[PDB]
Amino acid sequence: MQEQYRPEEIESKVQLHWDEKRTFEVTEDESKEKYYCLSMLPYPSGRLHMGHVRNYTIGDVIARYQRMLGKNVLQPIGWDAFGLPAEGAAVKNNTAPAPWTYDNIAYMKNQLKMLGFGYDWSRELATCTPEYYRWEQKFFTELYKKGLVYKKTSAVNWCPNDQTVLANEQVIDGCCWRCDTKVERKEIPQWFIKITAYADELLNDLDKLDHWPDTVKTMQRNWIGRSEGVEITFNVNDYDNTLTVYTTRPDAFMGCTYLAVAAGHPLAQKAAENNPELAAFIDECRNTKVAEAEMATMEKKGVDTGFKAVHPLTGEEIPVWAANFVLMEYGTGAVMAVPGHDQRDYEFASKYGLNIKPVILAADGSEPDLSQQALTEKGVLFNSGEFNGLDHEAAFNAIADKLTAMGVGERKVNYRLRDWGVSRQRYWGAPIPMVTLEDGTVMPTPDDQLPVILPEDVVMDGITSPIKADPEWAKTTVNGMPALRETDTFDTFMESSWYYARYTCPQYKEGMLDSEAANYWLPVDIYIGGIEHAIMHLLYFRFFHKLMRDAGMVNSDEPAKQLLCQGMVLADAFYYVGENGERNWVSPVDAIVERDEKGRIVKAKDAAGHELVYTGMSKMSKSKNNGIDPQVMVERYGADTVRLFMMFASPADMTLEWQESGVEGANRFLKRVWKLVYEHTAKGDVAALNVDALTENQKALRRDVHKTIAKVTDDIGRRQTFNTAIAAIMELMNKLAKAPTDGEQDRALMQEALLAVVRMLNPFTPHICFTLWQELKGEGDIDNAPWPVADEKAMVEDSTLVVVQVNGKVRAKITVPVDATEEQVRERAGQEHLVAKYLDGVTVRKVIYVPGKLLNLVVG
RNA sequence: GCCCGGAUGGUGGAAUCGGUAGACACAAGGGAUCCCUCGGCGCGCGCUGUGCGGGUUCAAGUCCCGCUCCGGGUACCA
Ligand SMILES: CC(C)C[C@H](N)C(=O)NS(=O)(=O)OC[C@H]1O[C@@H](n2cnc3c(N)ncnc32)[C@H](O)[C@@H]1O
Ligand SMILES: CC(C)C[C@H](N)C(=O)N[C@@H]1[C@H](O)[C@@H](CO)O[C@H]1n1cnc2c(N)ncnc21
Ligand SMILES: [Zn+2]
Repeated sequence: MQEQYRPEEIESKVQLHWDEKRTFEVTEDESKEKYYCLSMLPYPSGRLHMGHVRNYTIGDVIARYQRMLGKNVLQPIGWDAFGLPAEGAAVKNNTAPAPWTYDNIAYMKNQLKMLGFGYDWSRELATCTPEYYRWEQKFFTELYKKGLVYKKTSAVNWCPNDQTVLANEQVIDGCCWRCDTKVERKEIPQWFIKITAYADELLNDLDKLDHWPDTVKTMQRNWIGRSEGVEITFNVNDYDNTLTVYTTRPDAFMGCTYLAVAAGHPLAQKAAENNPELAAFIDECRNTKVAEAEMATMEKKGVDTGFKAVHPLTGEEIPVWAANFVLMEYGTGAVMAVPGHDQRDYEFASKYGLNIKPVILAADGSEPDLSQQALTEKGVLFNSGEFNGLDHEAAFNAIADKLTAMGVGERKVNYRLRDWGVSRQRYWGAPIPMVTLEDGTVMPTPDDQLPVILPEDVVMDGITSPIKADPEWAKTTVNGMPALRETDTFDTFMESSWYYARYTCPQYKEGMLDSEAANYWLPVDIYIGGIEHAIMHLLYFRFFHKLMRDAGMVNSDEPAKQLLCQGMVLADAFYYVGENGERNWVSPVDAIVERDEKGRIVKAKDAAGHELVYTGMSKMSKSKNNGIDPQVMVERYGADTVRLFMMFASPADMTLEWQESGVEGANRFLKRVWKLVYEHTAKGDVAALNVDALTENQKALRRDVHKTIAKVTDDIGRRQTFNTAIAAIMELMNKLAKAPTDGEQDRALMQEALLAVVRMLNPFTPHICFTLWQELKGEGDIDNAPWPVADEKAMVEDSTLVVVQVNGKVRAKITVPVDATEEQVRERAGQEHLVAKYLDGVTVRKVIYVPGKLLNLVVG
């Protein structure tokens, strides 16, 4: 051990020890108690960023902590390799997406090894390899034969000049990011998986997930959006078909003055042949991007179709209107608009001058004033024929039962949740195992012809996929006849839905899962990911677990016991307009900035000489080009210093605006720990610690040692507040510096403390603590060492602080015995001059007393 | 727009069940790697202070109602 702390010599040497000895390689050991510490696998974009390092340090801190308790901890790492950014990068850099991805896997693997995350590298997966995606292709064909898969048409962003399907990210300002030509909706046939079949199970089992956070669970409820209502069919005068609409408020059905309809609905298509104005409005609605954000933000417009739907109860002819705000996907592509008691319909009715009929009385029991706004609340009915006087309960059921008796309506459970559309029409993805025969019949790819291997070695023009462009690739022979297999590929969420299960048996050749191995590890004890994946991924992840359960693969109903959704790591994001309107995103490192007096950014110029558009703070990513590479800080300060800084700066769940300020405290702290152990070990081996033969300062120091162990254990294990745990050890270390190491009992006590501190820091800074553990003559490696347990008799308090208050303001503070009555606390508090100052010439009205904590005195 | 969260000294943050506001660090100034000072306004004291406006309470950063700004998701970014 040198006097100076030099990471570059220590860290890589300890990293080699873990690889050669295979410290974090684990098997299904029935003797040890199991623990699955899963962190969400990354997309190999190129470099790591401080978002990644936060996620994986949190996981590694938990994984090393649970090992030291004495459990067989599985912390796996893999690569969610398929994706869009590979194709964009491959075309620009003149490569194929496969070798580009494998380079980025190789680079980031070495960056993860540098950071020293104790992963099981024998279980390493890559989702782009056919050894992985063969099983999901086999799984997909089974789901089709169960009837959970079905084909239907779906809206897609389509640049008509290129003849290519764009993503939501690839559209910007309602325009194509490559070329100058506007995007439009194209209805295209695609494969869907019935996630709505498991909607009630996904909704109900949130109540059993008590160790998941209410933030994530509440978002998933609202996303699913279960809804009990009524379907109501209408007749339309000069129109051969009928219009069904969904509604949760059939009580207000008598106030339905019109019917709003979506743009692509066949009634609007039929009306637009004759009507020239509606033809212009439908073609305007083609420009509407496939996104709910842009749908609600844009102005609510509409056109009268010409048709008149007959209202079943009243018998009145009401106008059917085409409108943008009505979604095609939710409901049935049409609604019963009650503008009197719906703020969205009120504005539509007031704009285009439609009738606003009131049918619900206000809470006072009177006719509501609908001059400024609609009455959204529920109440008694009026001006509603036979249904007058009924409250919401009776009004709902009476009109439902009437419409059920008439045979023009029925009760139905609806979900906001749509089915999982898995068809993508890009190259870099697992191909869908479906075959179109020469017959015309569509059936699954046979088991002998699985997997449908995606050819890695290809050349991409950028417009069209090579497997689509080449006519030879699609050819096959099924059931003794020519056939064309599906050139569309899976959604990338498909691969990341079941990877957690595959980690348990990743080299299992004989099936999708080795259930003996899977049921040992599963379910997952802690799942560490970003808050971004609260809904989309986690809902698929849960859904896919339930499918594997229903195929007899896994025991549990839920995949993960505990969820730790960490907050995003934010960074500044800049860009400039290119010559062909191309958004070239510039990094914060390259941006030259002039700031505001408050703190905000005002001007922004890149190194070359372009006026940068400052978008704002946003999540670190390859897309916005705002990720900060840890490699620079790791080289300078060391992985331990970077790792400690990430955990110390902010609590896991809260978001973090990134800045390097604060690292120097983490660096200096680790030098102080190194220094104190150097000074301690230099004096030689210590005496055996006599517990009941210490001074009061030694007893108080030992109290703080075991109290820190109690706090650090609680803060990590129960709370996951790592910032408070690391701060608690800094307090103890600051106290241990001032402690005099003269006598043998002082050094005996300094041994116990330093053994505890090095073990408590180990999950955060494992490289430095591996070295310090050996230097203190600890048994074996620190990785396998037992986690320190706090002694109850050491933490005993004889006295306690009591804060004296006068009208809720602190005037004095006093030390009192723990078993002291309220009379003794008042008499003791009265002796303080600042307390006696505000009690002269006034009557004590009330005396509140929190036992051994606080004493307020209300004064008159 | 809708759903979910956040805002505390120059800066990141602490206060775990309504009960000492600013632990622990950074940056800054001053002294000799170590020590001192450090929310604001006028002292070994007094008032005030947790984005903004009301309310409940003996007591609110914490609970309630109404805003402002900022982030995440919004179904083809992963
Ligand atoms: C299961 C699967 C669908 C996961 C998917 N393959 C994936 O997300 N891959 S990844 O490379 O983008 O990220 C890996 C982990 O890191 C988190 N993360 C990402 N960006 C940030 C950020 N700016 N700040 C904080 N965390 C971030 C992210 O949530 C995830 O847990
Ligand atoms: C008195 C009000 C509530 C009547 C309103 N015109 C309506 O029927 N709203 C529908 C349902 O009450 C509710 C179901 O959650 O959402 C409305 N709705 C149904 N389908 C759609 C759709 N496709 N687009 C927009 N809103 C819709
Ligand atoms: Zn284009």
